[PDB]
Amino acid sequence: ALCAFKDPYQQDLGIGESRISHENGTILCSKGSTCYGLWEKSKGDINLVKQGCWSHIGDPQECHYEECVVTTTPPSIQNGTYRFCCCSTDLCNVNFTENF
Repeated sequence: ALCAFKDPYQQDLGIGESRISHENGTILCSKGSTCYGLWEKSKGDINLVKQGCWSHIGDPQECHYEECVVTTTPPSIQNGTYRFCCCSTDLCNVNFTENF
């Protein structure tokens, strides 16, 4: 999938650089690779932390949510500040939807 991309530490070594548009904020993951997004929230300031490629076909924990949904499961159920989701379709990780 094509995924939303954010990683402030990527530019140093250039990991995945040929697949990233820094201008448009995307990363082309392989076909069969899913996306993730991670946000942190406080009062109620929602900050985007990272976005990018998550799991690939055959990996131990495949993601089969089409949309980026946050459930009452870790990390949120341990610390209410994180919002993590993974999702399988193109650009699905642009934003998150709480499903509590």
